[PDB]
Amino acid sequence: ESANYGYKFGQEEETYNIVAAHGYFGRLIFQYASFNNSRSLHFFLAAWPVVGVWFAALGISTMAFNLNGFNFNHSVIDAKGNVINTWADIINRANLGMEVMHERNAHNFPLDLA
Amino acid sequence: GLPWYRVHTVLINDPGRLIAAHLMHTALVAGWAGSMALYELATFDPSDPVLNPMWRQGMFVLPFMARLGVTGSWSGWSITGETGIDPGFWSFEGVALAHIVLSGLLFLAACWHWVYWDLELFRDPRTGEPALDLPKMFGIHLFLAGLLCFGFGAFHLTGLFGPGMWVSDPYGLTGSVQPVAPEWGPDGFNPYNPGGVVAHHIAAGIVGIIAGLFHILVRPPQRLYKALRMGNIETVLSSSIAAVFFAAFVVAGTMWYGSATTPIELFGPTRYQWDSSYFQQEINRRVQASLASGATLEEAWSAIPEKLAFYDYIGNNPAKGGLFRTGPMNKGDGIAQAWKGHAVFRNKEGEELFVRRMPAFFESFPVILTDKNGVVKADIPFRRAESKYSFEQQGVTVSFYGGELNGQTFTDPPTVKSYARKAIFGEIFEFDTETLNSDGIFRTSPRGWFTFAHAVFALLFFFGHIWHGARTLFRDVFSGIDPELSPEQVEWGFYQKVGDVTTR
Amino acid sequence: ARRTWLGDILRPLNSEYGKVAPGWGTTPLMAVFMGLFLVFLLIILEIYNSTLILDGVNVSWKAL
Amino acid sequence: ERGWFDILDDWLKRDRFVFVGWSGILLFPCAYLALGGWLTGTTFVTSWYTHGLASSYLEGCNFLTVAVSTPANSMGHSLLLLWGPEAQGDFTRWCQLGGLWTFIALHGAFGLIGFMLRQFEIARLVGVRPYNAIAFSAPIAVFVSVFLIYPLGQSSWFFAPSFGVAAIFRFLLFFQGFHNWTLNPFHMMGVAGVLGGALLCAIHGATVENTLFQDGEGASTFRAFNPTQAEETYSMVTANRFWSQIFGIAFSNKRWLHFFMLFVPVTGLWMSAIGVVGLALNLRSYDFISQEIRAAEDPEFETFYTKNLLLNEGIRAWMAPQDQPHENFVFPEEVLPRGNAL
Amino acid sequence: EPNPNRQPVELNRTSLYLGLLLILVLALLFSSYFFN
Amino acid sequence: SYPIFTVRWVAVHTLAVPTIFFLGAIAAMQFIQR
Amino acid sequence: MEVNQLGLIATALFVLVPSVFLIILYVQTESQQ
Amino acid sequence: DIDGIREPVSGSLLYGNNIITGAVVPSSNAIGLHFYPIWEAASLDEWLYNGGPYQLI
Amino acid sequence: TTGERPFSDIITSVRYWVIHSITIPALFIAGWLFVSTGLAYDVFGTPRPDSYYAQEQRSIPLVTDRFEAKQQVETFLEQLK
Amino acid sequence: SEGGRIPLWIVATVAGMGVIVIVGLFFYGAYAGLGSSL
Amino acid sequence: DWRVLVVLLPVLLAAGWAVRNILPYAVKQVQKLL
Amino acid sequence: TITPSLKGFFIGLLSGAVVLGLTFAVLIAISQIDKVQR
Amino acid sequence: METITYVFIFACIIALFFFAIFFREPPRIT
Ligand code: CLA
Ligand code: CLA
Ligand code: CLA
Ligand code: CLA
Ligand SMILES: C=Cc1c(C)c2cc3nc(c4c5[nH]c(cc6nc(cc1[nH]2)C(C)=C6CC)c(C)c5C(=O)[C@@H]4C(=O)OC)[C@@H](CCC(=O)OC/C=C(\C)CCC[C@H](C)CCC[C@H](C)CCCC(C)C)[C@@H]3C
Ligand SMILES: CCCCCCCCCCCCCCCC(=O)OC[C@H](COP(=O)(O)OC[C@@H](O)CO)OC(=O)CCCCCCCCCCCCCCC
Ligand SMILES: CC1=C(/C=C/C(C)=C/C=C/C(C)=C/C=C/C=C(C)/C=C/C=C(C)/C=C/C2=C(C)CCCC2(C)C)C(C)(C)CCC1
Ligand SMILES: CC1=C(/C=C/C(C)=C/C=C/C(C)=C/C=C/C=C(C)/C=C/C=C(C)/C=C/C2=C(C)CCCC2(C)C)C(C)(C)CCC1
Ligand SMILES: CCCCCCCS[C@@H]1O[C@H](CO)[C@@H](O)[C@H](O)[C@H]1O
Ligand code: OEX
Ligand SMILES: [Ca+2]
Ligand SMILES: [Cl-]
Ligand SMILES: [Cl-]
Ligand SMILES: [Fe+2]
Ligand SMILES: [Mg+2]
Repeated sequence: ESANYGYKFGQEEETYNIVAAHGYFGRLIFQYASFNNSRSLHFFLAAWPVVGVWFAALGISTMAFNLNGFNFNHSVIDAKGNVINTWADIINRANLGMEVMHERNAHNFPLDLA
Repeated sequence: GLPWYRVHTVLINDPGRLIAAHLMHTALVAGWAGSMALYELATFDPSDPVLNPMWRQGMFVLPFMARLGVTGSWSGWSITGETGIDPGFWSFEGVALAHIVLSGLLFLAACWHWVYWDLELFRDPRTGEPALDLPKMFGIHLFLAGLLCFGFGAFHLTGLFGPGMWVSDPYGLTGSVQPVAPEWGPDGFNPYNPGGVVAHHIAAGIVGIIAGLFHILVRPPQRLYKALRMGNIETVLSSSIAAVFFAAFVVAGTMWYGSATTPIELFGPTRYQWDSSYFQQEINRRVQASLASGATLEEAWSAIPEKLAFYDYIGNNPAKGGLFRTGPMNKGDGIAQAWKGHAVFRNKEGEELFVRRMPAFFESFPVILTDKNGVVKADIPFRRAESKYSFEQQGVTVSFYGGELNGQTFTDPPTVKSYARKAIFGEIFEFDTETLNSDGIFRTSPRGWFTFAHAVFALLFFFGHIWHGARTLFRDVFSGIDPELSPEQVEWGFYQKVGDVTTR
Repeated sequence: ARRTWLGDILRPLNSEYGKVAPGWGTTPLMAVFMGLFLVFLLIILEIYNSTLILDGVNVSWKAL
Repeated sequence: ERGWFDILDDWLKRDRFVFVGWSGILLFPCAYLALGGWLTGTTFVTSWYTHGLASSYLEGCNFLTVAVSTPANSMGHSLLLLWGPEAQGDFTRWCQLGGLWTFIALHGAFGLIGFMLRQFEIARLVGVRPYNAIAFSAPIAVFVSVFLIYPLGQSSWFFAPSFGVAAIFRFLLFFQGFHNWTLNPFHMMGVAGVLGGALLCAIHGATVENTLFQDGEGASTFRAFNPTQAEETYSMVTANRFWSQIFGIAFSNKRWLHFFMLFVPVTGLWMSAIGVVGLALNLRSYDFISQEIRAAEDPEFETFYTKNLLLNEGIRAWMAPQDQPHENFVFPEEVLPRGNAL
Repeated sequence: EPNPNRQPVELNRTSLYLGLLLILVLALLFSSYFFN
Repeated sequence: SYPIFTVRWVAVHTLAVPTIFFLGAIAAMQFIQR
Repeated sequence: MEVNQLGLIATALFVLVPSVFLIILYVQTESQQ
Repeated sequence: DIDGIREPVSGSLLYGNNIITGAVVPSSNAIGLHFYPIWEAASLDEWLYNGGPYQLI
Repeated sequence: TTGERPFSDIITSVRYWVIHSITIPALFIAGWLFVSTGLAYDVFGTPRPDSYYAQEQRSIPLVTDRFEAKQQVETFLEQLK
Repeated sequence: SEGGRIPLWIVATVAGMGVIVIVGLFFYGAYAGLGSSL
Repeated sequence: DWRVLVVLLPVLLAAGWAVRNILPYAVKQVQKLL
Repeated sequence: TITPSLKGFFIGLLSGAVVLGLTFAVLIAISQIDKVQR
Repeated sequence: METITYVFIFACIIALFFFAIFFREPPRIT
C-alpha cells in the first residue's frame, strides 16, 4: 500500500519522528546545524524564499530608476595602461550585442536613455 | 490496492511469470527491430551511395546490419553500389523476416510460461518456497555470455566462419565488409584499430568462460552475501542497471568521437572532422600532389572524388541539427545531386581570398574573406554607408575548378555573393529541394540521434540504479521507520558507535 | 508444483539457494582482480584521451 | 570475527562531532581539495594564457569577477593530470594551462559521490529511509550534465562553465545567444520545478506558522514546542479549510504534502539536465520552422520569437571574438549587426 | 491454477485529477514543438 | 577532563589555518600599485 | 502556417493514451468494494 | 504597435502564433504612461492597434 | 553532546588566547609576506602588472597547441625582454 | 587556563570588529591600486 | 630561495610557541589513552 | 618503449598507492589504539 | 488545426479545474 494511507486527515498525533530526522540530519553536517524545533524550522522555510523574492522585486523596482548593476568594465589595467579583460568585460560584450539589436528601428539618436 | 507505479511488483516472487514478462519484453524488442528494418527498406533509396548514402536518409538500423556483414537486398542491390548480387537468405529482408518470426515464437513461449507458472523447478527442494539461486544463475549466464563472446570474435569477425565486419580507409571512401585479424599488441587498445575489436572478443570471452566456471563452482562468502543481499533479486536489478548505464555512456561516447565500430560511411562524419578540417586537409594535399606533378588547376580539382568533397561540407556535420527538426538530412538542405566544384575567390588585384568557414556553434555567420595571412580583404557588409570591403569595391570574382561548374568564372557581385554564402559551409553542392519539399534548415545525422538518445537514457538509468539500490539496502524500512525507535539511538553520546546498541 | 522432464533435468542447478562460504571466503582475491581492472580501465581511458601516449599507437582515423 | 576490518569499522562510525564513516574516506579529501583549489585559484591564478583574462585577487579582480577558468580550447578534453604530457609535472605551467579546472571538476565530482554515499551511510546507521540521498540525485545530475557531459559534447573543456560568479553569468548569456536556451521546454520544466519548489517552501512554512496551536503563554511562539511531543504543533484541519476556501483545493494528507515537496524541485532539476545533454550536441530548440517560413516570405510578419532571434544574433557577433580567442575572429565594423543609431 | 501473487490496483480520484493535469499541461507545452 | 587533539580539532584547523594565511595575502594585495 | 501535419495526431495521442490509462484505473477503483 | 513606430507585432494565435510565441502585446510607446481605456479610442479598431487590451488586463 | 570540550569553554579560556594571540598574527603575516616578497607571482605563474604584454605588442599570448603548450608559454615569457 | 575566564560578549565584540576592519580594507582596495580602473 | 624561509619563519615560529604551552597537557592526553 | 607519458602514468599510479597506503595505515593504527568499549 | 488544438487543450484544463474543485474527494476527519 501507499505509505500516504498511514496518515489520516485530522489525526492528533504527528505522522513522522522529528527526533529521528534531526538525529540523521545532525550527523550529516553536525548536531548544531540541524533544527529540532518544528516551529523555527518552518519559520525558516517561510522566511528564506520570501525575503529573497522581496529583494528580487526591489531589484526590478530600483533598476526602474536606473540604479544599475555593478560596472567593472575596464576595471583592471596593466602598468602601461592596457585594458586587461575580466569576465565582467566578456559580459559587457554580450550586453552590447543585445543593446545594439533591440528595437532595431526605434532609435534615431546615439544614446538609449529610456 | 497496489498504487499504479507498483503493479509490476507482483512478479518478484513468481519466477515463472517473471520469465513470461521477460519473454514478452524480448518479443516486443525483436518485433521492433523487424518492423523498423521493413519501414527502412520501403523508404531507402539505394541508387546513389555517393551523394545519397543511408545516413543522409534517416536510416537507423540499416547501418547496424551493414556493420556486421549484411549488405544486400533480395531485389538485387547492395549498399556499396553493386548490382546483380545474390546475398543469399541473409539479405536485409531475410534479417527482418527472421526477427519477426523470432518475435512470434517468443510471444507463444510467453503465454506458456504465464499459464504454467507453478513449475517445481522454481521451488526450493528443502523448503518448497519459490527461490532462485542467483549466485549460480550468474555463473551459468556468465559462462554462456563467455561462449557467445568468444565465438563472435573467433568465427564471425575473423571471417573464419562468418562475414567479418565493416572496415574502411581513413577518409571513408572505400568501405566494405572484410575479415579482420586480431591485433595482439598495444595497438589493439587503439579505438580506431579494428583488429583490437576482434582480440577483445576472443580474450574477454575466454575470461568470461573462466569466470563463469568460477561463479558456478564457488559459493559467495558469507560477508558479501549479507552485505549485498544476494538472496534478494532486487540486488541484481540494481547492479544490472548500473552495468547497463555504464555501457550506454561508452557507446554514446564512441559514437560521438568515432571509432572502428562507428564508421562514417554507415553513420556519417563526426563533428570533430569539421572542427579540425580533417577532410579539407586531405583534399588540399591531393590537389597539391597533382599540381606538383604538372597537372593544371582544373585537372587537380577534377580529380577530387565527389564523395571526399561531400564530407567537407557542414551540412553533414552532426552538430548542426535541432531537437525538433525531424526526419532525414535530405529533408533539410535537400537531396545532394552533384558537386558544383571548388570555388576560388579573387579580388581585383588578383589575390586569392578565402571565405571564413562557419563554426558549428553558429546558427548564422557573417561572410568574411581573408588573404592567406588572415588579413580581411572582403566581406558582405551589414551597414553599407561606411563599407570598405564590399565585393563591389574590391572586385571579387569566383572561379570554379572541378565539378559541374569546372572552368567557369562569375563576375557579377550578386552571383559572386551567392556562392560566397555557400562557401561558409565548405564545398558547394547542387541539391534537389523539391522531391521532399526540403525547407533548407540543417538536421543531424544518425550519429547525432544515436548519441543523444543513449546519453539521455544512461543518465535516467543512473536514477534507476540509485532507486533500486536504495530499495535493496533499506528493504526493512520501505514502509516507514520502526514505531518503537528509542530516542537513545538517534541522540548523541548514548552509544560510542552510531547505530550499535552494544556500545552504550 | 508441476514436474516436467526438463524441470527434472535442471533441478540440481536451482537447489543451493542460500548456500555460502564461511566468513570472508575469496573476498581478498576478488579485491586484487578489481584493482587490476581499475588499472586496466585507467589505461584504455588515458590512451583514448591522449594522456597516455604509446609508441606505434596512433589514436586517430589515420589508423584506418 | 573481530579482525582489523571490524575494528576500523568501529572507529569510523564513532559518534563524534563530525561523523566520518567509510564514505568519509572519499568525501573529505575530495571535498577539501575541490574547495581549496577554488580558493587557491581565485586568489592567485591567472587566466591570461587560456582566455586572455585576469581572474584572481592577486591581479585586482574582486569576489564577483575572480574565477578558476577552463583550460584553453587547444587542450581538447585532456584530463590535464599534473604528471600528464602537457604539464609534465611542472606545477606552475599546470596552473597557467588550466590544470586547476579539471582538478576542481574531478575532485568535485568524486566529492559529490562521497556526499551521497554519506547520506546512505548515516541513514542506514540511524534507521531512516534514504529519501534525502535520493533527492540529492538531482544536484548530481545537474553538475554532471553541465560540467562534464556538455563540454564533452563540444570541442573542449574551454566551453564548460568557469568556476566564478561573473564567469557563470557569461555562461547564461552564451546559452541564450547560441542555444536559445530559454526556448527549450526541458529548461522550462526546470524553471517550473525551481520556482514551484520555492513557492512550496514559502507556502508550507507560512501555513504551519499561521495555524499553530496555542501551546504556551508567551508571545514568542517558538518556545511552545517539544521535539518529543506526540501531538501535531499546528492544525491541519484549519489549514485545509483556509486553503480550500482561498484557492479551491488544499492538501489533506500530510505525507503526500511532504513527498510532493521532495518531488517538485527534484524532478525539475532532472528535466533541465536532459536539455543540457541535448545542448552538448547542439541539439537545440532554436527555431520554429513554420515561423521562419512565414517570416522569410512576409516582411510584415513579426512576433516576439523573431524579435528574440535578432537579440541572439547580436550576442553572437558582439561577444564571439573576445569570448573565443583561439578562433581569431576578425569582424570589421561594417559586418556587425546593429539597429539604427545604436 | 489460481496464482496467489495477484493484487488489486487502485487509482484514487485525486490521483486522476493530478494525472490528467500533468498530461494536459505537458501536451499544452509540447504541442507547439510538435507542430514546429 | 577533556581531550585537546580530536578529529574535530583536525577538521577545524585544516580550514582555519589556511584561511588566516589567505586573509593576510589578500590584505597585502590592497596596497599593490600598477 | 506551414506546420508539421503529423503534429496533430502526435498531440492527440499524447493526450488520449495516457488519459485513457488513468480513466480505466480510476473507474475500476470506484466499481470495487 | 508596441514601440509606437507603426511596426505592429503579432501576438494572437489566429494571427500566426503558437503557445510559446503568443502574447498580449504591451500598449504603444506613443501612449507612454497615458491612461487608455476603451472610451478614449475613436473605435475598437484603434484601441486594438494601439494595445488597449494590455492596459485593461 | 559527543565528548569534545565545548567551543564556548575553549574560546573563553586564557590558555586558548595565550596560544592563538601568537599563531593567528603569525599566519596573517606569513600570508602578507607571500605576496609582498613577490613569491606568489612565481609559484603560480601569474603576471605582474608589467608582464601581461611586451612594450609594443597587443596580442594575447594564447596557448594554441596541446603538447607544446609548456614550450609556448616559456617562449612567450622570453619574449618579454 | 580556567576554561571560562574571558566573557564571551567581549570575545564576540573583538572578533566582530576585526571582521569589520578586514572587510573595510577590501572595499578600500576597490578604489585604489589594482582593479580600481585608474 | 630566501623568500621561502621569510614566509615560513612566521608559520614555524607559531607552531613552536603552541608546543611550549601545550606539551605538559599533550603528554598527559596521549599517556591517558595508552 | 617507455615513453615519457608511460613514465608519467607509472608515477601517477605509485603516487596514488602511496597516498591510499598511508591513509589506511594511519587509520588502522588509530583504530587499534582507540577502541570502542563493549 | 493548430489553433483548434491549442484552444481545445486549454479548454480541457479549465474543465478540469471545475471538477477538481467542486467534485473533489471530500476531506473527512477521523
Ligand atoms: C587482450 C586483448 C584485448 C584487447 C586488444 C581489447 C580491446 C578493447 N577492449 Mg577489452 N577486455 C579484455 C581484453 C582485450 N580488450 C579482457 C580480458 C576483459 C575482461 C573481460 C576486457 C574488458 C573490457 C571492458 C569493460 C571494456 C573493454 C574495451 C576494449 C576496447 C577499448 C578501446 C575503446 O574504445 O575504449 C572505450 C572505453 C573506455 C576508454 C572505457 C571508459 C570507461 C569510462 C570512462 C568509465 C566512466 C563511467 C562513468 C559512469 C561514465 C559517466 C561519466 C560521464 C557522465 C562524465 C578495445 C576494443 C572497452 C570498450 O568496449 O569500448 C567500446 C571497454 O569498456 N574491454
Ligand atoms: C534509440 C532510439 C532511436 C533513435 C536514436 C532513432 C533515430 C531516428 N529515427 Mg527512429 N524510431 C525509434 C527509435 C529511434 N530512432 C522507435 C522506438 C520507433 C517506433 C516509434 C522509431 C520509428 C521511426 C519512424 C517512423 C521514423 C524514424 C526516423 C528516425 C530518424 C529521424 C529522428 C527524428 O527526427 O526524431 C525527432 C525527435 C524528437 C522530436 C525528440 C522527441 C522528444 C520527446 C517527445 C520528449 C518527451 C519528453 C517527455 C514528455 C518528458 C516527460 C517529463 C515528465 C516525466 C515530468 C533518426 C535517424 C525517421 C526517418 O527519417 O526514417 C527514415 C522516421 O520517419 N524513427
Ligand atoms: C531493467 C530495467 C528496470 C526494471 C525491470 C524495473 C522494475 C521495476 N521498477 Mg524500476 N526503474 C528503472 C528501471 C527498471 N525498473 C529506471 C531506469 C528508473 C528511473 C526512471 C526506475 C525508477 C523506478 C521508480 C521511481 C520505481 C520503480 C519501480 C519498479 C518496480 C515496479 C514497476 C512498475 O510497476 O511500473 C508501472 C509503470 C506503469 C504502469 C507505466 C509507466 C509508463 C512509463 C513511465 C512511460 C512508458 C515508457 C515506454 C512504455 C517504454 C520505453 C522503454 C525505454 C527503456 C526506452 C519494478 C520492480 C517502483 C517500485 O520500486 O515499486 C515498489 C517505483 O516506485 N522504478
Ligand atoms: C583520497 C581520495 C582521493 C581521490 C578519489 C582522488 C582522485 C583524483 N585525484 Mg587527488 N589527491 C588526493 C586525494 C584523492 N584524489 C590527496 C590526499 C592529495 C594530496 C597528495 C591529492 C593530490 C592530487 C594532485 C596533485 C592531482 C590529483 C589528481 C586526481 C585525479 C586523477 C588521479 C589519478 O589518476 O590517480 C591514479 C592512481 C590510482 C587510481 C591509485 C590506485 C592504486 C591501485 C588500485 C593499486 C595498484 C598500485 C600499485 C600498488 C602500484 C604500482 C606502481 C607501478 C605500476 C609503478 C583523480 C580525480 C590529479 C588531477 O586532479 O588532474 C586534473 C592531480 O594532478 N590529486
Ligand atoms: C547553486 C545552487 C545550489 C548550491 C550552492 C547548493 C549547495 C548544497 N546543496 C547541498 C545539499 C542539497 N541540495 C539539495 C537539493 C537542491 N540543491 C539545489 C541547488 C544548490 N545546492 C537545488 C536547486 C535543489 C532542489 C533539487 C538536497 C536534497 C541537498 C542535501 O541533502 C545537501 C545538504 O546537506 O543540504 C543542507 C549541500 C551539499 C554539501 C556538500 O556536498 O559538501 C561536500 C562538498 C563538496 C562535495 C564539494 C563539491 C565541489 C563543487 C561540486 C565544485 C566546486 C565549487 C567551488 C568550490 C565553488 C564555486 C563557486 C563559484 C561558481 C561562484 C550544499 C550546501
Ligand atoms: C525584525 C526585522 C525583520 C525584517 C525581515 C522580516 C523577517 C520576517 C518576515 C518573513 C515573513 C514570512 C511569512 C510569515 C511567517 C510567520 O508567520 O512568522 C511567524 C514568526 C513567529 O511568530 P511569533 O508570533 O512567535 O512572533 C512574532 C511576534 O508575535 C513577536 O512575538 O515571526 C517571527 O519569528 C518574526 C521574527 C522577527 C525578527 C527577525 C530579525 C531580522 C533578521 C534578518 C536577517 C537577514 C537580513 C537580510 C540579509 C540578506
Ligand atoms: C504470432 C506468430 C507470428 C507472428 C508474429 C508477428 C506478426 C509479430 C509482429 C511483431 C511486431 C510488429 C512488433 C512490433 C513492436 C513495436 C514496438 C514494441 C514499438 C515500441 C515503440 C516505442 C517504445 C517508442 C517509444 C517512443 C515514442 C513513441 C516517441 C519517441 C520517444 C520514444 C522512442 C520513447 C508468426 C507467424 C511469425 C509465427 C508464430 C506465431
Ligand atoms: C589546490 C591544490 C592543493 C590544495 C590546496 C588547498 C587545500 C588549499 C586550501 C586553501 C584554503 C582552505 C583557503 C581558504 C581561504 C579563505 C578565505 C580567503 C576566506 C575569506 C572569508 C571572508 C572574506 C569572509 C567574508 C564574509 C562572508 C563570506 C559572510 C559573512 C561576512 C564576511 C564579510 C565575514 C594541493 C596542495 C593539495 C595540490 C596542488 C593544488
Ligand atoms: C540562385 C542564385 C545564383 C547563384 C547560385 C547560388 C548558390 S548554389 C544553389 O544554392 C541553393 C541553396 O543551397 C541550392 O538549393 C541549389 O542546389 C544550388 O544550385
Ligand atoms: O522601448 Mn522597450 O527598450 Ca527601455 O531603452 Mn529605450 O526604450 Mn526601448 O530602447 Mn532600449
Ligand atoms: Ca607604475
Ligand atoms: Cl526587442
Ligand atoms: Cl531615439
Ligand atoms: Fe513540514
Ligand atoms: Mg586594489
